[PDB]
Amino acid sequence: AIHRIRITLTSRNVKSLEKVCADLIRGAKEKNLKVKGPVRMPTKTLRITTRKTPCGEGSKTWDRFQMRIHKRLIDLHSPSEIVKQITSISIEPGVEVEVTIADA
Amino acid sequence: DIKLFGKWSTDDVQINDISLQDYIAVKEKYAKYLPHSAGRYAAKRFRKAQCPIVERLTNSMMMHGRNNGKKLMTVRIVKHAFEIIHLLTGENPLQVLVNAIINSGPREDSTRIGRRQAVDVSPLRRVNQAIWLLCTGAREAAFRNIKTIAECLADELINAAKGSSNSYAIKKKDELERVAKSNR
Amino acid sequence: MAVQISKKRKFVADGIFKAELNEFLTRELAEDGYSGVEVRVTPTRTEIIILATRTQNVLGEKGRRIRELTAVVQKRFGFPEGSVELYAEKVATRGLCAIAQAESLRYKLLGGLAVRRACYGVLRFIMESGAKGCEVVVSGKLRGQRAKSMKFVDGLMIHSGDPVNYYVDTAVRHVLLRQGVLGIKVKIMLPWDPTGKIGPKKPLPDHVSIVEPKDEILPTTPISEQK
Amino acid sequence: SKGPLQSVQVFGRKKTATAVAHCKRGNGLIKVNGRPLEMIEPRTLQYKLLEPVLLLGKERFAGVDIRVRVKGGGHVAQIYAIRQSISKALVAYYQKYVDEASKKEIKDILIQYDRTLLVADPRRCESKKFGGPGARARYQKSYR
Amino acid sequence: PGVTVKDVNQQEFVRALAAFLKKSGKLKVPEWVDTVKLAKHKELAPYDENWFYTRAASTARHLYLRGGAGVGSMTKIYGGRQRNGVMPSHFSRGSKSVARRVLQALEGLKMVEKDQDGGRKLTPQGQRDLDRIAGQVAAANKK
Amino acid sequence: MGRVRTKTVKKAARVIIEKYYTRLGNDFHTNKRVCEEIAIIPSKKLRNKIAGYVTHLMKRIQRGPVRG
Amino acid sequence: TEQMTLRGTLKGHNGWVTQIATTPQFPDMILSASRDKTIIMWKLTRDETNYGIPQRALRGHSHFVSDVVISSDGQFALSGSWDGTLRLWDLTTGTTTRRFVGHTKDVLSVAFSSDNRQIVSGSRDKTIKLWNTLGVCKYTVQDESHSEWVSCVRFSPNSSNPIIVSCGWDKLVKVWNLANCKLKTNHIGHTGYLNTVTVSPDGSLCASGGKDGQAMLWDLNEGKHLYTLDGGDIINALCFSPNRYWLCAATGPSIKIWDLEGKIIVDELKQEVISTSSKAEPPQCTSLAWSADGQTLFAGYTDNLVRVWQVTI
RNA sequence: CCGAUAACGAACGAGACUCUGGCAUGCUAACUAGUUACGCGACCCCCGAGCGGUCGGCGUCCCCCAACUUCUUAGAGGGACAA
Ligand SMILES: [Mg+2]
Ligand SMILES: [Mg+2]
Repeated sequence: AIHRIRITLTSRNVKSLEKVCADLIRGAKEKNLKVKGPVRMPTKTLRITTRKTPCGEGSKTWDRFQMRIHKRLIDLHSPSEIVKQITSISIEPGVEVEVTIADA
Repeated sequence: DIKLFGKWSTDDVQINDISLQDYIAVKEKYAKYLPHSAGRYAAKRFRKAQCPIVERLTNSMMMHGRNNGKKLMTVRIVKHAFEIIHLLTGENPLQVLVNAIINSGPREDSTRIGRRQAVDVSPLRRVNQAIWLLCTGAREAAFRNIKTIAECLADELINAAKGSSNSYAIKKKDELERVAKSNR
Repeated sequence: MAVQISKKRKFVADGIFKAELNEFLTRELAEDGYSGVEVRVTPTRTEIIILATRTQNVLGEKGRRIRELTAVVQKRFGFPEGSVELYAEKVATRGLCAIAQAESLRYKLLGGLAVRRACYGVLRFIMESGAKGCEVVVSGKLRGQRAKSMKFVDGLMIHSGDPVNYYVDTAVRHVLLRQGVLGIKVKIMLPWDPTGKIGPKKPLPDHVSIVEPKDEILPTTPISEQK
Repeated sequence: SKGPLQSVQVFGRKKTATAVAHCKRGNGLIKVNGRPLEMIEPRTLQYKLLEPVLLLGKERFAGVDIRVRVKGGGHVAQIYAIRQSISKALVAYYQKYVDEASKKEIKDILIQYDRTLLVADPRRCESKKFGGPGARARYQKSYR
Repeated sequence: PGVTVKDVNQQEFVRALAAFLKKSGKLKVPEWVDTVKLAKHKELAPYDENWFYTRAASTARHLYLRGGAGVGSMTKIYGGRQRNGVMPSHFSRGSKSVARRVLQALEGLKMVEKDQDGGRKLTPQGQRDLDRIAGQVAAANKK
Repeated sequence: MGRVRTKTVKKAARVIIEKYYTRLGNDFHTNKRVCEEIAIIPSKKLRNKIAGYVTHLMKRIQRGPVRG
Repeated sequence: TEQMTLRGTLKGHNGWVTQIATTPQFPDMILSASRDKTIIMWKLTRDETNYGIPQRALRGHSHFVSDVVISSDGQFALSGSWDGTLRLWDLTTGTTTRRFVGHTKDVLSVAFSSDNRQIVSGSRDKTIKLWNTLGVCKYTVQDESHSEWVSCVRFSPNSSNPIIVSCGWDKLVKVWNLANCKLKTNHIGHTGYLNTVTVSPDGSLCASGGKDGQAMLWDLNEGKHLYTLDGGDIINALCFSPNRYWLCAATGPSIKIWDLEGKIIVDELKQEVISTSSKAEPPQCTSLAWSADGQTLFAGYTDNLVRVWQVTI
């Protein structure tokens, strides 16, 4: 064996990330896994603000760009020989995954 | 019962003028412990009519630019001024403040561009004008002087409430009335 | 584990990889109707999908060109050997793609003809390919020595609000002609209908649709049907 | 007697400052961050902090045990959050555990004196825009 | 009763504790305590002969109600606003030597020690005699 | 002050009234639910703006013969 | 010779009161499920201007509360609301014990079984579910239910012949049996949507109302039809007298009371209109509940008041 | 926008829209956020009061040696429409 592992899911898209978390969690719960639910880490907003003009002429307008990162944590309590295949069938190309042991 | 600052019981003051007792808020329902609240009194017209008078005085006292958010300073300034006033005359400080506001608000004014006609003053503009004149008089009296701001405010209020032609406020009121009379 | 990068820097680097890959692949196979790219990153062998119009020459002779393209990608971006593979897909409804139509306009202009005739032909092809509306702008040293701009709008086109983020698509090209460059700007408003692939789902926010009622007959004298 | 689990936890807010009041069943003890109400921050606004106990009297507070922790905000904002939390916590404790008419009378005697004793003030702060030092103000403009 | 440090006014608590701490002459005071300038963002070394005892008092109080503090924590605690000429003002930290010296002198009284992590914290002796001083000052104020 | 409804709301409400008059009443919330379930309105604000105008129009109809 | 006279009002909650529930075991408390997301227990202290005082308010519902009932022992209360969930309350400080994570859309009516064992809910997502008393649903009924919103759902009060009825905006009075939850009759004959149904204390006849204005009686044993009697405008509530005849109905801003041996109107009960400006139509009546002795009736109006009506002479 | 009407039917811009602020003791949850409760450990008072007071002291998910989500986080929904 009984191994505690943790799955970290990060994406820039909220809805697809929650789809991946939901399908992984329900696939775990149907397989007799004790799972601690998706813990949403506070979102990170990267906030480059720039001058909007190639030259220096004009009324001093600014662009305000931002990119948001969302994180979730899922905990599993069985060996990796089922969780590797249950996460390989949930890809959804915007999500980047680390799987790690509680011992890590 | 409420007895602002823990002394100076409120339900003995009298506002003689009808026109200004509609717009002065020292009575029993506007009777509060401190002249400080997050009122949201500026959201509509005439909501400053129901703001209590002591808090309007503290609001106008927090002004010359180096004092803009410093409200606790003005609260203790007003507290000290009220103790000085009651110690000087023995009258309720609320009553003498009310009398000063009565006696310092002008009742006729003149305005145009092409000061041509003399007009009348609404009985909310004269409350604002009286408070502004009193605070300005206290501020100018205390500027380069050994006297602190509290007893300058105190002597401004007592001289205005007696009526002496010796306050800044009643001098300004009389001069405004005179100029308004000149072109009535 | 041994080498680590913070998540902010990691996502910014992923975006920079996508931008540089898209620009290089635009610059390389522009004469093949490139029209965008997709990357599928995974903690194993990754995939890059090229959404060309003509895939039979994106793939070279027996796929030589796709092989040298995955070779240069693996040699530039420092992928380990075999961890990157490169695919090609033919795009459906090339008349609804702004990049392909802007390249077609560039091809016609470089071949040489009236700018009017080329823009009219591109515009009417875009319309009969299924667009809700189109807008083609050509700007530069046209007939004459002073620069003009000419737009060839037709149909329906939105400009403001959030729906113009996903519901039209634009493309800007430069045409290196004999006397300076001309600028090509093509905007295509996409249809909504199938909620599938040819356009987007979630229709325009001020378009309500009301379902029609049924017949609703026999309100007459009471009857009861038992089982 | 010693009926347990008689407790509520009610918050109050002023612009960032959140004070959460824990109202147990005890005998007349009220404390903020472990220190009493009379040993609190700047004490110019001490009446502003203990005006609920002056309005309701000590008989309403004689059977409760308030314990308030407060985070965020400034000095004054924390004062207002504290007093709003205490009043709202007493109202919640009365409504959950004693009769509803008592809640109604404490609630309305709080409403005819400074409504922010029970309702939060929603005005937070405005963002700075890129043409001047603040939300509304603009940088000085030069003509010649 | 009662009472503790928390439920008495901290101003005359620091005054009373500094008086107690000066009265029992075991606090080690360095030799340069009259030329210090105390945190370079200010001038004019304090208008007191006995500023060291009051600083040790307030350090002991701060370590009582928030433990694990080090020299960086104390130089953040006693920091202030540096008026900076014609340039605008900024925040500057306290003097590191005076914080280290008051901490070491208080360790010499066996009322603070380095805990298992970094920083320092009160002994049972330290919180004992601070609560006794708190009782003394509370009884003085109420009566 | 500044609560004029645009022609999107007005003509959507008119078609809703014309087609589904029997299931609507002078209650904003039930009209809101009906308009939610008989029309694909993409946003909540537009949905209950349309429902508010439907309520107003049914008070007008219950008075007399407006169009209708 | 019998008239109804109002002995005061029950003030104390600001919203549309939508349901009144009374209990037979302790006739000093009633429930008021209103539109301010609360349920109120009242102390029925028969006084002047103080006929009822609110005694405890039950919160925990996210949106408007639609229905409420009382258990046979008068210890538990069950209520559904417009947040799409049910909630089982109790007396003794009124904390919810169980909550029923149910329909996708919002519920409209709940009903205790005869033995307080089965829980049923009719909802706006066009489904009906029967529930276990601990929270779990047994199974929903679908694809032969109403094709519109399932309005009020009632159980037969007798354990013999367990019968559950279901009106709806489908203009059908679909009746299900508790043995296997299959359809047994398919009553047609209404012209508009149906607001409520009620079953008589004997499980023989039921009455349905709606936008027709016809309080349209039915039969349960032979189950073919009975007489139809039409009162006024929109019908909001229907309930039979508990010990006696005189079925009543809430029709607009007045409640009409009818006997059954003979179909005459017995009385008309209106609020006395003051300051008639001819601008605002009078406040409708939204709920009716007898006090389990046939002596007083509580009528819930669409302003924030509920009226008690007392029999006279 | 209502209406009037040699115009009728439309298209863009406005509005809708997107992000943000303010409300949910209702939902989904959390040893990378906590809160109550409990058990230890320090001090204060006591004559003993004590289920007393303070603690950002320790522990209570290596599995029961506790529950819960008010406070924190962020998802789904609700909520305001001149009703
Ligand atoms: Mg806009
Ligand atoms: Mg500023």
